[PDB]
Amino acid sequence: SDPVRQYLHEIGQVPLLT
Amino acid sequence: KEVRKVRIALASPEKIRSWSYGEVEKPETINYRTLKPERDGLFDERIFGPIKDYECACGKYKRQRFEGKVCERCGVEVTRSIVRRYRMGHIELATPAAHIWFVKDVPSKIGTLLDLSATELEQVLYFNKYIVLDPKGAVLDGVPVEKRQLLTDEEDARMGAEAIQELLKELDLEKLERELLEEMKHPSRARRAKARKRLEVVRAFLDSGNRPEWMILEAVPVLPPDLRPMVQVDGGRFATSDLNDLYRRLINRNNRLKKLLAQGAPEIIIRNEKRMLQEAVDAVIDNGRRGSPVTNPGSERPLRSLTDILSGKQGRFRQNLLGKRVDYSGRSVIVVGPQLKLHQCGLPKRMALELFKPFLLKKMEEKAFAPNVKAARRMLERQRDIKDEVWDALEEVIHGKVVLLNRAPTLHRLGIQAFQPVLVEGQSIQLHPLVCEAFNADFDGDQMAVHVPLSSFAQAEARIQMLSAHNLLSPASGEPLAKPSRDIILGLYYITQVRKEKKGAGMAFATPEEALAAYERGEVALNAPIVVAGRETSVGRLKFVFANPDEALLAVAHGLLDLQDVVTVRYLGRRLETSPGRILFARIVGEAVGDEKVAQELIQMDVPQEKNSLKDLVYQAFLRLGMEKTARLLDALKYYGFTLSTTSGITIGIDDAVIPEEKQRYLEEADRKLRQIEQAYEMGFLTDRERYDQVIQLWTETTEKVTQAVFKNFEENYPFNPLYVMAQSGARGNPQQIRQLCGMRGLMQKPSGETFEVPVRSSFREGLTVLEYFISSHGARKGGADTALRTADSGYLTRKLVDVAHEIVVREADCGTTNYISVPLFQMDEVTRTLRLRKRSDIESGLYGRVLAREVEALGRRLEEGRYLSLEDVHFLIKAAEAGEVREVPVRSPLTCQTRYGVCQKCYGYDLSMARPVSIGEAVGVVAAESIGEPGTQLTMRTPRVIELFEARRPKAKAVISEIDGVVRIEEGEDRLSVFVESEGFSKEYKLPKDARLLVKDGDYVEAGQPLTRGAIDPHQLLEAKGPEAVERYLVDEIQKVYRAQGVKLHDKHIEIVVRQMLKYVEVTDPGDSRLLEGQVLEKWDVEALNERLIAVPVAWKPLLMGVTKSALSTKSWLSAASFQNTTHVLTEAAIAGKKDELIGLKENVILGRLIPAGTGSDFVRFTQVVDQRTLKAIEEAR
Amino acid sequence: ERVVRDSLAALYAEEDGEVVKVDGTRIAVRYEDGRLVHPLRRYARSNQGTAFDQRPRVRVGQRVDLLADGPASEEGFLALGQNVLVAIMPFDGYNFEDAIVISEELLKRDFYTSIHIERYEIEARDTKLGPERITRDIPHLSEAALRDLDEEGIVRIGAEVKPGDILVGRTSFKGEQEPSPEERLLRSIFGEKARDVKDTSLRVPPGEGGIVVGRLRLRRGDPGVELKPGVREVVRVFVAQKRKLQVGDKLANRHGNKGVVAKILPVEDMPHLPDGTPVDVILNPLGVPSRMNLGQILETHLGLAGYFLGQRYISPVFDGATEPEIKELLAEAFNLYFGKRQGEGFGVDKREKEVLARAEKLGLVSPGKSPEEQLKELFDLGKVVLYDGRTGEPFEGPIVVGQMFIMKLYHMVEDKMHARSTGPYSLITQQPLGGKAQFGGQRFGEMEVWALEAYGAAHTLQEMLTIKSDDIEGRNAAYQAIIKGEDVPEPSVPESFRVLVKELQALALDVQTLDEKDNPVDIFEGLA
Amino acid sequence: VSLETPIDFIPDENLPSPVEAAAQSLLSEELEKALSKLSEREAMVLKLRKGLIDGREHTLEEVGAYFGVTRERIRQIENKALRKLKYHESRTRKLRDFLE
Amino acid sequence: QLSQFKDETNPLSSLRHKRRISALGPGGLTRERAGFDVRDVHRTHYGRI
Amino acid sequence: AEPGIDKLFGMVDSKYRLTVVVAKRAQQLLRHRFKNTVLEPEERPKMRTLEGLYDDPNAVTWAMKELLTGRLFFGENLVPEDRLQKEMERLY
DNA sequence: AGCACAATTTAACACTTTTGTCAAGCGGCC
DNA sequence: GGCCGCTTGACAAAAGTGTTAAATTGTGCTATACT
Ligand SMILES: [Mg+2]
Ligand SMILES: [Zn+2]
Ligand SMILES: [Zn+2]
Repeated sequence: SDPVRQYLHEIGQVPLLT
Repeated sequence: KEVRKVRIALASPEKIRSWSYGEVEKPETINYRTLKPERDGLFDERIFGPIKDYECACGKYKRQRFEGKVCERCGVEVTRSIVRRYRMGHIELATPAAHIWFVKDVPSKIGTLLDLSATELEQVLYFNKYIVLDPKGAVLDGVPVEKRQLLTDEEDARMGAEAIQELLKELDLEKLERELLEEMKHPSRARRAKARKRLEVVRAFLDSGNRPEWMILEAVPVLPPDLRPMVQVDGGRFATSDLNDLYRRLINRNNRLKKLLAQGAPEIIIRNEKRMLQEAVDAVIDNGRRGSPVTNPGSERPLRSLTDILSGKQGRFRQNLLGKRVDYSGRSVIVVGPQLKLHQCGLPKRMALELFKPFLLKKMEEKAFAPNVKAARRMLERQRDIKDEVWDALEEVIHGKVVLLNRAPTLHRLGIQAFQPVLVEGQSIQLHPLVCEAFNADFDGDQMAVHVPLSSFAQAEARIQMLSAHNLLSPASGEPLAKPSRDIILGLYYITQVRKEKKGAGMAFATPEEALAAYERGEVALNAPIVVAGRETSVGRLKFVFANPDEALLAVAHGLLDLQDVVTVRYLGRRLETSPGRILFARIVGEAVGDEKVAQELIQMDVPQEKNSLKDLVYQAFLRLGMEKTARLLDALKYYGFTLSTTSGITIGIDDAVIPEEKQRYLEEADRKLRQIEQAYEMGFLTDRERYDQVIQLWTETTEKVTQAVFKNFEENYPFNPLYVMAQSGARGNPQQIRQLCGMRGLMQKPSGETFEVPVRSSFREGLTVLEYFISSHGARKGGADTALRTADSGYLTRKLVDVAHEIVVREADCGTTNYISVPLFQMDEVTRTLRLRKRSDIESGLYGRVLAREVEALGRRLEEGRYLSLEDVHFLIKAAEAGEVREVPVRSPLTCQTRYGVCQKCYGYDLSMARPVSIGEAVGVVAAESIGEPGTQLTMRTPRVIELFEARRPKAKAVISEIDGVVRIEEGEDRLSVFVESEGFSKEYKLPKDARLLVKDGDYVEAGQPLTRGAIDPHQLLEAKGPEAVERYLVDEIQKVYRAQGVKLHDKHIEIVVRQMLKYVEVTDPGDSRLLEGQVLEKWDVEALNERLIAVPVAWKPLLMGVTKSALSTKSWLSAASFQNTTHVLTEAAIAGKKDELIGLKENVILGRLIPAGTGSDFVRFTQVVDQRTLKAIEEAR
Repeated sequence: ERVVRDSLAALYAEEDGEVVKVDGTRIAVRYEDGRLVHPLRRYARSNQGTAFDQRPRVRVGQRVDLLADGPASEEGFLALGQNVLVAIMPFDGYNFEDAIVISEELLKRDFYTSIHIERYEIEARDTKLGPERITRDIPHLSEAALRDLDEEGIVRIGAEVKPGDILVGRTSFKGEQEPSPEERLLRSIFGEKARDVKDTSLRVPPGEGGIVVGRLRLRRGDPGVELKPGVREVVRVFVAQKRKLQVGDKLANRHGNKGVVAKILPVEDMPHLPDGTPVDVILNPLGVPSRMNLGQILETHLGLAGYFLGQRYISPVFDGATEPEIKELLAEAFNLYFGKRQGEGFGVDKREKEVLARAEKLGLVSPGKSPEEQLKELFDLGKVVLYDGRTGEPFEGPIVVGQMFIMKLYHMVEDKMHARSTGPYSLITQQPLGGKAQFGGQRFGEMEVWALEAYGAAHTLQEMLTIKSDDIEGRNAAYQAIIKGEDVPEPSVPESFRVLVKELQALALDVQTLDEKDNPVDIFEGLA
Repeated sequence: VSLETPIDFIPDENLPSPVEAAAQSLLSEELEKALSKLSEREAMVLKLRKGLIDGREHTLEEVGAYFGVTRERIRQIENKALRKLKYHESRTRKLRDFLE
Repeated sequence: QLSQFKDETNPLSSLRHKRRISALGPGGLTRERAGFDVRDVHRTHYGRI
Repeated sequence: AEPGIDKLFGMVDSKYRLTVVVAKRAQQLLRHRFKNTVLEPEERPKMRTLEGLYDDPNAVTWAMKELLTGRLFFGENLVPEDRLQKEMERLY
């Protein structure tokens, strides 16, 4: 429930690299 | 100069750099590998970095400095902060922040247009679109709409909380409009509510500067405090403080951001690393929503961040206001003993050496004793046990110098008082018995905070008003207090209970027959009539009104008159029949004050007993005495009041309460009726339920009969023998307490709610069946958890009472008010449509010394208007009430006066204490709280109704009432047993369920519509469909019912002066020049905007209705409010706008440090009084 | 019977017997199985400052199976408080409401006495700047009161010490205050020089008039002591003190009737029984008898009964011991009591005859035979005439007398009292709290201030926040004034208010001292 | 470093002591009075020598230049102060200002 | 909490702890004075044990 | 109570105005100059302890008796509050 | 879990010099 | 002629400048494992 989730949803929304 | 008003509100970010200037930055290290103090960062002494060798330049002079290394003549050694304020800067420069903005949609939503999501952008998780370039999807916008990706769909643009600062001037230039085009939204209903709140918030920025600097860009904490050094003692060590660590999560975050931003830092990384910064802000402000424990991820104690501690709940606001820390007092145990009845006290003979040491030292300086004051500080420390000469000089200091004794807990004005310290022996601090009745507590090791006033201007200000021999005789409430408490009553009651021992009924030819013969056997000195009198002919006490009845007290001393009132003829002032026993009483009060002339016409004789009437004697005496003499009485009734019981003795033997020999068979008939209702079951008659309550009522009645039989058995025979009645009649006993012992009381009810089957075989003398006590305990449980639960909610409600009425003080002189209130002389009874005498107990204390609204004509002389109708006039109206001349005695109540900032002069008839009109300075605002500050403990919170009406909270079932007065209209159906009310107009539909559906007819103004038997619909509807007519009175009548149920002494305007506060606020409609159509202006203050402007603009209003807690959140000042349960929204609304605090207010002065506007510091008592005759004569020419 | 063994307050006896006890402080052994010496707790120590002891009861040999009592017990019988002859009656008012009366008889025999212990601890910190060490040559403290009962530092064991004395005079090089200007004079004037350690000692707390039982040096260098890091020499002394019995304290038997000792009149006065034995304790009603009715008096009637008849009846809850049971007992007790008198050389007293004239009409005693029987029935449900040693004439009326039970609660008076002046102080909090000499404290309840202002008290009310407490820079004004001369105290300068303005200044809020002129905008805080 | 302030946690204080300040000026006033029985060519000497006038701890060297005479006799007055002043202490209680 | 300082005032005091029993502690039946609705939770009960 | 306290209320229109006068006088009745009391003859308030008869160090009591001799005066009079020092100056 | 290099920086301690204090000698006054 | 006071010389004790020795940061960077 912490604000870390907000960033956890923005950090795990964009793919890495091939 | 002199302190006066106070200013606050927000402060632009530029103003923040003013008080703090600079000196900040660097980490928050509280120490180093070495040199625990300095750290050159956190709490670094301003310009102190090991050896700055500077900063001392700013200082003009005073002393030297600059010592190179170590430290110079700086503050670090002395004057370091000096407890003074020292702002830092915390630097800061990130995107933005937030000053908590409270939780009432302040600084946002109101000034903007977004709710339940205004934080989504303020916390860097959205995008407050604030630009116009023509969108595409669905036209452009001007608010939040780009929830991620959207703002990049076109790739100005603001996705962070920084936009809050951008909407500064953007809202400032539109501010004038936000007050015009916004208010442009006329009625239309519904939305006309937001326009009101939006205008109130923008009305602040409308003037007196105040910019939307809500978007903090640099915080400024405090360093001087938090820093507790090593604390050994007992069995512990180490130490520290807060405000520092919890603060480290702010600066460091700001720096790390300055390191990340400077270097390569993509959006995503900053958006989250920034939102934590503002989170730190709220973290330093108040920990909520989520919280921030220690030792993560482990959960423990919540970090203290202003919330509940400092500026918040009990932590630095509740403890600093009143519960501070006296630096001149002490505590001890309690004791009792004939001291002198008032004018004196106990106080130890050892500790007193410290309390009165100061002046005592100066005394010895000139009394040879101590050579100097310093030496006098080293002769009484090592407990050398002086006990020589010093104990004497101590008396001179403790001569006419009173001391303030306090009782914890405190309740009502009768919780302090003052006496004169009379050092006795040991350490135990004793006091006068009577005084206990004011503190409510049994001597069992209790303590009493012994405060001591220093300044001489405080001594006279005390002993002249706080002396127990003054403000204790006739307290507030309604009835006296100084009256002879328990014990004393039994010391005079044991001699007036008739001596009739039943001798028969003989006869003598004028005392020549049954005078000597009966003196041998049968027929003593009881009944028997002869010629006219009786056996009174035996010991004719001659004497006269010269030196008291000699033969009387003389014969009693010897083996003659058995005393204890044995019927005897005296001479006093006339040939009476009063026994030498009563003669003593009249003789005690005689020499006490002066001549029996007063006590003779006062003290009764027909019904002596000295029962619960001792409160009427002393009370009636005040009218012909006045402290000086009154005090003498409580002193005369003391010595004898205890000696008589001492040199007599009355024990409570197990047999003392003789068991009713005529009771046994009573239970037989009651039990013989058991089978009667039992066999009815085997025959199939009367439901099991009917049987239940059928047997209950049975024992509910027989109990009263048994009690009657007992009380009777203890009335006739066995007069003085039974002590259980000697105190029950009037001394220190309860009637229902008798039916318990010798009785049998067992009609106990189940723990939940259902009177048990078979009662309890009480009769203590015979041990219970081991089941009776376990069964009776179920009810003896609520009788303890309720009283102890009077500190859970009820105890935290009295505060609300003291807060409301606060600035109410009796001042000015004759205001002049037309409208008056007519107190009802007769009330109705819901049971039967018929008025009663109101039991008199309500009319008396309800008209005790008031202000006759108008001339009162009632058989004989007239009661001139504005006449102080004392107790006499009261009885004159009550006894003349039965005649049929008066129904509504005219009077002036505090509810009628155009003054909200002040009480009223001569309107608050009598100062219910000194038996005279109120004095200018009497803060009735606090006294009003002292009135209700007592019944609290004597209630039943386990259900609560007194507070229900205060907050104007809708009662149970709502108790629907007829909002209008139509006609009958009573239709019934199946489940719609609803009743309506109308007349040639519109008809309302009252969905009356299924309960108190009475008939009634011929319309009804409000009444109750029938279902509302008690606790009529919340006052909200009353005033809504009536006005300040029934509201102000309905309370004074209903609220008292909860007090009358327990027979309270208080009443009068004490409760009628607190209502004016909840009904002194009005709304706005079509105002004159004054902004805000909605508004919430106060009474008087609003009358001013219509008084001076009346000489021109119409400024109509409507009598609004607010609760008891609401009369605090929004007041003319701010220092008050908070406390209750909202010390967050208060300081908010309080800030922003100018909201300048008033000046006339008890707290305002106590807190700020000013002098009390009441008491002897009132604006009506600040003149000169020094003139030793020649002084005025000299200045006469010197001028 | 089990509260003494289950609680393990006392000891036990294993297998056979044959004690041959040597007693003292170490009970011998028993010829049952082996030789095991039973060492007493040696007064041990309490967590409430009481310290319990266990005295034995044997010699030569015996078994059954009690063996040495415990704290408050006697022969396997739980004895908490103490039972003493009492008498219900009012006396001048020394028992109003629900107070208690006590005689000097109890003190003469130290009937009511207890013991209170307290453990001290003085750690010698090492602030690096200057390590602390315990020595017997404290600077400036050069006196006899030291070398006499101190020496080598810690106080000698078994040395009676009073409050305001040294116990653990530790020396600290901690130099917080360098030499003062004009102070350097009074330092050179005398025969002494300067200093660099200061007095800084323990100093007995505000209440301790007893003796030491033993000390304990627990310094570092010993791996068998888990102490705080950086700490050296953890002195720990135990100070004892006899309690005796002054004034006050709570009695409260085993029914609810609780009170407080008012005044202890020395023998002389007090109701003198018609055969000596002056009433030791007087228990006047009021408080619980009539109001919160109870059953304690049922003990008094059976108290003196067991005194004369010489027995200690046992009354089990909800079983036996009833009103009629007292009748049979009272009979034997009477004839035994009056028996001595009637055979001592007298019988029935005038002052003991008039009292009957009371009960007679009072309906108490039935009229009939000589005073002999009237005094008998009066004893069954009551007591003898009884007199008054102070006044001179007997208390006209049937008064009850008998032994019940007078206990004593932990709450006393000595350790429940406090007094101070300007001595107390608690920097940062801006209020009297703490102190290395006096731990004084006093609170002014919120419900108290409102009452104080209710009166005309405006200067007294403000005073509570004027000089004392609040105004730190003002606390001097008064205390410095009176000591020098009269003069009227300062106008008042709140201290916490400055902290409130500061704490509230943490945010935008700007608490400005807006003057009555408005435009000037007064501000009092610039270091004056 | 402690749990900051668990459960105004720990009191303890001893810096701006009220009595210390009240006795500070007192002990000072006592000296102002105890110096009334002294001469300028002695009191002032002690003033400048034992740094009292303000804070300057000037020595006999600096006290001798402005005081006409040189070292010694201005030093024989210093001792004269230790004695002539001490001789006014053994007969007048005042040795209770050290423990402060 | 529960681990209160063993009242060693007297034998009976130490024994009353092992039988004292309570409802306050780590559970949700704590909170003195108030606590939602505990008025009829502390009252007597049909338990002669 | 106080010797003739009730008589003090009768004069003053308020119970609070009385207190002020009591102290206001005591401020310039013992502290200012112990020789400013109108009561000097045999009416001079005095104490009688084990030693002898002396004047009580407390002046608050003198005011109550001093404001009963019919002398003195109270109320709004003489605006110059700095003139009190002039009158007191003549009294050394 | 961490070692080094370097580099650089921080911290403190010791020297030779100077300053202060005490004793001795000389001069002046009685 | 003697005594007292003042001034100067000698001795002892404690500072400003120099000198060197011990610690932190960065960075480097290392380094190893997994994808
Ligand atoms: Mg109590
Ligand atoms: Zn410096
Ligand atoms: Zn009015």
